[PDB]
Amino acid sequence: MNSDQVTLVGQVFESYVSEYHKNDILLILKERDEDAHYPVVVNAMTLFETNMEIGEYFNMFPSEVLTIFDSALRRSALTILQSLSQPEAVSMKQNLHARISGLPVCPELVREHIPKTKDVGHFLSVTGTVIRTSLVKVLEFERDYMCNKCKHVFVIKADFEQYYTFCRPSSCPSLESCDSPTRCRDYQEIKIQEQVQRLIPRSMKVILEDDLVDSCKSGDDLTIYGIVMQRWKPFQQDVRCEVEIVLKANYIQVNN
Amino acid sequence: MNSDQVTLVGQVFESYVSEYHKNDILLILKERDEDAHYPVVVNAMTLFETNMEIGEYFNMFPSEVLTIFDSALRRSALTILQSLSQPEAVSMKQNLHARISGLPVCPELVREHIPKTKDVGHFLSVTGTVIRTSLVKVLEFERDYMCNKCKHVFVIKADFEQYYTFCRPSSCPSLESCDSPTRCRDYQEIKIQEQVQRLIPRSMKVILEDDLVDSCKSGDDLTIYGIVMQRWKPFQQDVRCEVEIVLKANYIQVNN
Amino acid sequence: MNSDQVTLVGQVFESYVSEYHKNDILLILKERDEDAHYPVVVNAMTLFETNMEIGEYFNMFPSEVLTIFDSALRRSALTILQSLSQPEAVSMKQNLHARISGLPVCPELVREHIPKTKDVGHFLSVTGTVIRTSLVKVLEFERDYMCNKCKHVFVIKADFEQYYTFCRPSSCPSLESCDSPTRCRDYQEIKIQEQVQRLIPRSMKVILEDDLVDSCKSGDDLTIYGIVMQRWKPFQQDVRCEVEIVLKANYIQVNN
Amino acid sequence: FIPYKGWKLYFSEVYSDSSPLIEKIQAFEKFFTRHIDLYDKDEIERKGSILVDFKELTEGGEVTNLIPDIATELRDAPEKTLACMGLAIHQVLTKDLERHAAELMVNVPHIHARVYNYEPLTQLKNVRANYYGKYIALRGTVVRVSNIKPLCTKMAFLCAACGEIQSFPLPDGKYSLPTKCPVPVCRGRSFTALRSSPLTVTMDWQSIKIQELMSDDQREAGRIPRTIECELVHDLVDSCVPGDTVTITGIVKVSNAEKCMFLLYIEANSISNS
Amino acid sequence: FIPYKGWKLYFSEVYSDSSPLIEKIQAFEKFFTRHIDLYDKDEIERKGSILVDFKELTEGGEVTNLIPDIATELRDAPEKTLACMGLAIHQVLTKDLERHAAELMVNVPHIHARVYNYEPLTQLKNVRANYYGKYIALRGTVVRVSNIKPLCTKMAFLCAACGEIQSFPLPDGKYSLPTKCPVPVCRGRSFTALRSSPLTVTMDWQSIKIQELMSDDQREAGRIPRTIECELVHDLVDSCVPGDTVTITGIVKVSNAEKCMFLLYIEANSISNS
Amino acid sequence: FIPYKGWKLYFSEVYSDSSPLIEKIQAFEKFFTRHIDLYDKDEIERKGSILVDFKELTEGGEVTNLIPDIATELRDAPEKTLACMGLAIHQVLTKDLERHAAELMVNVPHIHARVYNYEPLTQLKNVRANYYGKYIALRGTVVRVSNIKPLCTKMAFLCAACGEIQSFPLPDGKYSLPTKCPVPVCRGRSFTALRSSPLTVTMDWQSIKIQELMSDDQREAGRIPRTIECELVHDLVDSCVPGDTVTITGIVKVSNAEKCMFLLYIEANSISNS
Repeated sequence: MNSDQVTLVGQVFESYVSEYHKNDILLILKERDEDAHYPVVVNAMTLFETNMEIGEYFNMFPSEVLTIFDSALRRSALTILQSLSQPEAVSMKQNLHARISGLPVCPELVREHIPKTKDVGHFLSVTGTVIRTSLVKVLEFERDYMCNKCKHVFVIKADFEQYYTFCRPSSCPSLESCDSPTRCRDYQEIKIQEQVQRLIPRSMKVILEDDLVDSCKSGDDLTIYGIVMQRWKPFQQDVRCEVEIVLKANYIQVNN
Repeated sequence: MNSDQVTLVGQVFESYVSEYHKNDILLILKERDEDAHYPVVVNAMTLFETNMEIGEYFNMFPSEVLTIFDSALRRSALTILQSLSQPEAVSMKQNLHARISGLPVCPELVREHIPKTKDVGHFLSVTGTVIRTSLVKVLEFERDYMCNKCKHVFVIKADFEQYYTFCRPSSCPSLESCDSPTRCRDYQEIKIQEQVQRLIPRSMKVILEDDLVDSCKSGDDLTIYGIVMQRWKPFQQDVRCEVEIVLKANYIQVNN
Repeated sequence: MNSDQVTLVGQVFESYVSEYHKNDILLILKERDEDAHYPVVVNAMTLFETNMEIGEYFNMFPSEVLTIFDSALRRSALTILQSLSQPEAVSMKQNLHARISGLPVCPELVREHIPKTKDVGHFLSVTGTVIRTSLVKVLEFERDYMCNKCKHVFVIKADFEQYYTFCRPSSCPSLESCDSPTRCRDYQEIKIQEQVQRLIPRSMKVILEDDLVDSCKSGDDLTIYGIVMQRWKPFQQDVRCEVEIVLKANYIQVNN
Repeated sequence: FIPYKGWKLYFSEVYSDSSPLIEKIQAFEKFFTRHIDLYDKDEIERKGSILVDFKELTEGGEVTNLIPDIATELRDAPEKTLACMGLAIHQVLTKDLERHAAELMVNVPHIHARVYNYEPLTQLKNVRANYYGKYIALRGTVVRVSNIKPLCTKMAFLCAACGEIQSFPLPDGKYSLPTKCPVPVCRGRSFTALRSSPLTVTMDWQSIKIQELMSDDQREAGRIPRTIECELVHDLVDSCVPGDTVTITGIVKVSNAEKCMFLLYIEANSISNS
Repeated sequence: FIPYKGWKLYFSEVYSDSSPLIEKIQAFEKFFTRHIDLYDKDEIERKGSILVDFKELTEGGEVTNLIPDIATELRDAPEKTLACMGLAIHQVLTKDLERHAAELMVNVPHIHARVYNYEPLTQLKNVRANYYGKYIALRGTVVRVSNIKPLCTKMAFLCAACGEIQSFPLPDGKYSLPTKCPVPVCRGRSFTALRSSPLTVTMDWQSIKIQELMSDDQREAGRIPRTIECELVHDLVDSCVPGDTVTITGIVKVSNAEKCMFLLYIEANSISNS
Repeated sequence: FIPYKGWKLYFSEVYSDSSPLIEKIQAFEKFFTRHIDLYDKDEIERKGSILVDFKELTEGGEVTNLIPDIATELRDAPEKTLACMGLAIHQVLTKDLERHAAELMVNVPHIHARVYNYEPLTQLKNVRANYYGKYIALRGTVVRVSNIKPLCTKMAFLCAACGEIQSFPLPDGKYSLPTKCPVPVCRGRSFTALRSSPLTVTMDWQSIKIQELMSDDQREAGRIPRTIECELVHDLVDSCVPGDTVTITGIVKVSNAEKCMFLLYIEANSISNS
C-alpha cells in the first residue's frame, strides 16, 4: 500500500476513538493487572459514514486495517495517560485489541451459507449453532533463538498457514554478507453447523484465539465476524495435497 | 526344446483348426470392435487321437504348447483373411487365445483333491464350489521404459512369481559392451472349497485373468482346467520364507 | 570387601553345613541325573547366634554372601565325595544353590507393605496373594563369542538391569594394547497383591527364576524372601525415563 | 502477435503455425461466429459453460463440411478436440467485447466446454480394459453424495538468484518439481514453495457413486449391479441429491493407490437431470 | 572455606561473594536462629519439612525489616526465594549439631522448604496465560489418585580417559548429555551411562486430578468445571484419598508432548487437609 | 570313487577316510544286509520310510556286537546316529537294484529313517532346560490340527562371472547368503536369487498341539496340563484327526521370535496310533 494511506487511516481511527470512545478507554485504564488482555468495541456504520475513503481501503485487504486501528488505540492510550489529572488509581496496559461490528446489510456480506472457494481474504458474517468443543491449550509464538556466527538477534515469527510450524532461516537480513519460552497465547477449536430453519448442511471449523477463548456454550446460536483463510499440509511425494477452509474469528455475539 | 518340435506342433495345430474349426473362426472374424478379446474352444481327445506325438510333447511342458497354438490360430486367421471373397463386413483381430478342454479320464488328471506339493508345472482338473469373490481390477503389463545411455528400446516384461513386480535391469543385451501406460489387462481372485459330498476340506486361491473375468457366481459348481504354480514373497533377513500354491485358470465350465 | 572377610565367611559356612547338614547333602548326592539342579535349605537364626560377625557382613551386601555360601557348599560336596566309602550308587552334581530362611522378627525385616523407593539392595520379606501367571520360557546366558583380532576367548555375561540385553565390548582386558548356544536357564513372571485383611493395595511384579519355576498356584498365600532391585529401559532423547521396582526371589513358602 | 490472447491459460505449447489443430480452430470459430446471437453474455461471463448440442454438430454444418472426422476425433482424442471449442469461445467473446468497447480492457476468465446429448449409450458391464481414455456416455442413479473439499492445480514456486517467479501447471493435483526453469538464462533448481501468492489457483471437488439401473438380463444370481465413481470438478457441485435419474458423459481415466493395482473412475464433463 | 557445607546439593553455581541472595540468606538464617527452639529435631532429620507459617513472616519481623520485598519476590521468583529458606535451615541445623558434638561428623541430608497459609486465593477459571511460573493457591477436591512410580533426577555418567566420574544434575527427568566436562583439563565427550553407582538418586512420584467446587456463578449451561492436574514429588504420597477438601499451593509450569502444543499443570509445594 | 553315490544328498562334508562314523556305517549296512528280504520295495521306493523296530536293535545283534554304545550315542547325538541308518538303506537299495539290472541307471531319491518303539517314557512336566537336543518320547492327544503350507530347504542361488550355479543347503528355512563360493577359483559374492530352476526343492509342513493326559497327581489346583507343539515335516500330514491317543518320538529343539526369548517345541520323527 501507499505510505500516506496507512497514516491517513491512522488519524481517522484515532480521531473517531477519541471523539466517541472516551468512557470505555477510561474504564479499561482504571483496572488492575498489567498484561492480561483488553478489547475495545467499535461500531462500523458511523465510521464508514463519516468518511467515504475508509471503506474502500478496508473492504479489500482485511489485514492491515486491524493493526493500524490497534496502533491508533495505543497512541490514544498514551495521549490520555499523558493528559491525566489523577495519576494514582491508574495502570498502563500494552495489550489492546480491535473488534469490528455492525456491518451493512449488503447481500454479499450477510451470507447465510458457507463459501465454497471464491471467498478468500474477505470479511464475512456467518450464522449457525455449535456441535463440538475442544480443550483450552497454549501455543508458543516467536522464539528469538540464539544468535549464531553474527551479532544482531532475530525476531522470526510463526506461520498460521502451516499448522503453526517453524521454518529454519539461513539467509540473514544482515547488511553485510554474513549469513548463517516466556511467550504464550490461548487457543480453542469450535465447529459450527448451519441452521436448518432458514435452509443436509455442512460445517465449518472455526478457530478461536486470545480473549475469545471460553466464550461459547454447546448448543447456542452464534454470529461470527471473521476472515476466511486456508490451512495447508506438509507435502508428500506423488500424492494429492490436502487443504481446508477455516474462519479466524475477529468478534463474536451471543444473540439468541 | 528342439527347433523342429515347435514347428511340427505348429503345423499339426493349424491343420486341425483349419480342418474342423472354420465356422467359429468365421463368426469371430465377422464381429465388431478391433482389440477386445476373442477365445476359441478346441477339443483334446480327437487331437491326441489324430497324432500320437502331440500328447507326449504337451503333457510335460504345458507352457509352450498354448503359445504355439495361439500362433497357429493367428496364422490361420491370416490365411482365411487373405483367401476371402466378401471383404466388406469383416474385421481383423490381433488378440486371440487358446482354450483346451476334454481331457482323458486317467486317474492322475481328474484329481478331486488339492495337490500338496508334488504337482507343480502339471495340467490338472479340480472341482469345487465358490466361497469368496474379489473386485474387478486392472494391471500394468510391460513398460518400454526410456532408453538411457544407449539407443535400442527395451521390452522387459513382468513376473508372475513375484506378485507382479518389476526388476531393475542393468546388463543390457546390446551387442557392444555398452550397458546401463497404454497397456492394460484384467484381474480377479476367487476361492474354491472342495465339495463334501464326494469326500474338513481346505481351499485353493484360484487366480483368474483376461476374458475369464466376471464369469463366476457365488455358490455354483465349477470345473477348472488350469496349471499349478507357486507365488513367492520378498525375502527378509533371518526369517522363514512364505510360499503358496495357486492355480492359473486356462478354461472354465458352469456344469451343475 | 577385604580379602580375609570373604574367606572367613567361607570357613564359617562350610563348618556349619558340615556340622548340621550331612543328611541332606547325602540324599542330594545319591540321586540320578548329573546337571539338572539341586537346592539346600539352611536356617538363619542358628547361624547368626553361632557367630556375631556373619550377620553384620551379611545384612548390608546381600550379593556376595550367597555366592560364597554356594562355593562353600561345593567344597563340602568335594570333601564328602573324597571321604566316601561306597562309590558305586553315587553321582556328582556341579549345580548347587543356597536358600536362606528363618529371619528375625525385627520390624524392618518383616514388612507387610511394599517399599516405595528407600529399600534398594536390602533383604526383605513380603506377604501377599497371587493374581497373574506368565508362561515358562527359556533365556540365553553368556555367549562366548568368536575371538576377533586376538587369541584368548571372552566370557562376557548378561545384565539383569537392562531387560537381559547384551552390550558390545570394544576394550579388551588383554595384557597388551591389542583390543577389538548350548546354555539355558528358566524364567517366569508372577504378580503379588497385598492382602486386605491386615490393611486399595498395589501390586509388585515378582520375578522368579531357575528351580523356583512352576511352584505357585493362582490364588494361594505366599511369603517370599527376596532382594529388591531396579529395572531400567532404553533411553530416548528428550523424554521421561521409566523405571520399575521388582523383587528377585531367593526362596519361597506355601504357608497357608 | 498471437490473435488468441488466452494462449497461456489454454494449450501449453510454444506458438508455431504448423500444428493441424489450427484448421479445427477456424472451423469451430466460424461455427460459433455464425451462431453467436443466442447466448446470454452474463451467464457465460460469470460461470464458464457453453451447452453445445451435439445434434447441431451432426446436422452437417460447416463443422463436418470443413473436416468430416468429428466423431472419430472426439472419441479417440479426449482433450485436443475438446479444448479447441473453449479456445474458439474465448476468442469470439474477446473479439465481441473489444468491438463493443471500441464502438463506444478485456480480461475474460477461463471458460469450459460442455458437449452433451451423445447418442451411442455405452452402458455399464462393458467397460473393462479397452475403454481407457475414450469419451463415452452412461445412465444411472446417485446414492453416495459426499462433502466438498478444495484442491489446487496451478500453485506457484519460488525462484533462485534473481526474480521471475513461475506458476508451473502442476498436473491433476500431484506434487512435482520444476527441474528446469525456462526463465531468460542459467541454472534451474529453485525448489521451494510459495503458497501465498495470488498465482496459486484452487477450485471445488466432490465424489459421486452410481448404481446402474435394472435394465435387462434378469439373472437369478443375486449379484448387485456394478458401480463406478464420478468426479465433479468446477462450476458443478450441489447439482444432485441422493436418488435421481441422471445422464453423465465424461472421459474414462485410471486411478492409482486404491503397487500397480488400480481401478476405473470417470471424470465428468456434463450432467443432465429429469 | 564456604560456611555453608551443603552448597553443591543446593544452588549449583561457582561460589562468589557478589550475588544479592546473600542478604536474604542472613535474613532467613537470623529469623530461623531466633525461632529455633520449637522444632522436633528427629522429624526434620528424617523427613525434610519445615512447615513455616506465612503469617509469621507477614507479622513484620526481621524478615521484612531487613528486606521489605518478600511477597513480590516470592511471587515473581519461584526458586531463588524458596531455596534460600532451605539453605538457612540446613546451615542452622548443621551448626547446632556441630556445637552439640563439640560440647560433648555431620552429614545432614536434603531438606525441602514448606511455605503454606497463602492468603490471596486465586481460584480456577482465571489461570490461562499470564500465571506461568508464578506462586499461587487453589482449593478443590481429589478424584483420580494414581499409582506410584519412581524417577531419577541426578543419575551419573561415565568418564573418558582418566577417572573423575560426575553426577550431572539432569533437569526434571529429561535425558541430556554433558557436552562439556569441567574436570581438571582436556576434552569432554564421555557420553556413557553408569546406572549402577550410588551417585544416582531417585524419589517417588504421583498424579492427582482436581475438580473445583461449585463456588458461585450458577450458570444454566451444563459445562463441567475445569480440572487441573497436580504432581507430588517427595516426602508426600498417600496423603489423599478419593474425595477430600484440600488446599494446594505450588508453582505453575507448562507440560509438553500432550509439536508446540502444551497444557498447564501445577507442581505441588504444600498440602493441607480438613 | 566313493562307494556311496548319494553322499551329497546325505552328510555334507568333504569325503575323507578318517571319521569314526564309518564303522557305524558298516555295522548298520551289515545289519540291513542280513535283514533285507522282508520289505516291499515299491513302498520304500515311493515314500522314504524304514520302520525300524528298536527291540531288534536291543536284541544284541551285530548292532551291539560291533559297537556297544548305541543307546547313549542315539540319545546324545541326534543327527549323526540317525542319518547313518538312512545312508545304509540308500546304499543297500542301490546295490540291490544295480545287481538286479546287471543280472538281466539308478537314481533312488532321499529316504528318511524311522526309529520307533522307544522304551523310556519321559512324559511331560519334566522337560524344562536339560532336555535340549536329546531324543525323547511322549504320549498324549491332539486338539489343534492346522492347515498345510509348503516351505523350501535347498533353494538355489545365482553365479558370478561364469556359470556353475549352486544349490547351497539353506538351514531350517532361514534365509542366508553364500559369502563364499567354492567353485573352481576366484571371488565369491553372487548374492542373487534364482527361484525358478529345478534345483529348488520344497516339502510339506503342519503343526499339532498336544495336551497331556490326566495320568496321576490329582492336585486340587485347577492348573490345566502343559502343552507342547509338534512339527510334521515330510511324508507325514493328514495322519491325525482332532482327538486321538498317539505316541510321538522326536528331537527337542528351541524356537525363536515367539530378543532372547524362546520356547520349546518338538520336531517329530515317528508317529503311531491306536
